[PDB]
Amino acid sequence: KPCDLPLRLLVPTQFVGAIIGKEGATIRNITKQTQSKIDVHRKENAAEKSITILSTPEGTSAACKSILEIMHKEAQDIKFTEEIPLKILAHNNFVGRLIGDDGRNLKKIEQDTDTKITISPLQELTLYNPERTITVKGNVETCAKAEEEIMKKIRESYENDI
Repeated sequence: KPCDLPLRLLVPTQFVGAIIGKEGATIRNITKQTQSKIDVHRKENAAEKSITILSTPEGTSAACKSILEIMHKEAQDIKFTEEIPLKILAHNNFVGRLIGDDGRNLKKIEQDTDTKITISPLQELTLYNPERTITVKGNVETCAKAEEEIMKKIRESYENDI
């Protein structure tokens, strides 16, 4: 107690500049306000960079929601009309509670949030990337609530491992 698995996101490279901000001001502000460690890494491919967030369950969600706001706000200013999905990366070993019983908890979460949630096919991953991509289509507030309940279920697998 409490759980130590990070939230990993895949965000479009479009919106990374705004998430970091000028002089790294935006990202630092989010780490202060959420007490998180946020690190932005290139990803071998997709035109996306990964964002790793180590914090408490709640600060993680607070940080995720801020990133969703900034992404959506940035999407307005470059006239990006499409809905920007939230893509959570989750290690395959810890997705059993989401995909288990014909994806019951996945569809449960869909219904509770008004989101369309899709998980990348097992076959798509490599030995260099064991993380499944969980794509949540919705909107800022609905994607963030969806992140809370997805990461709850991912942490349930992790904390009931063996």
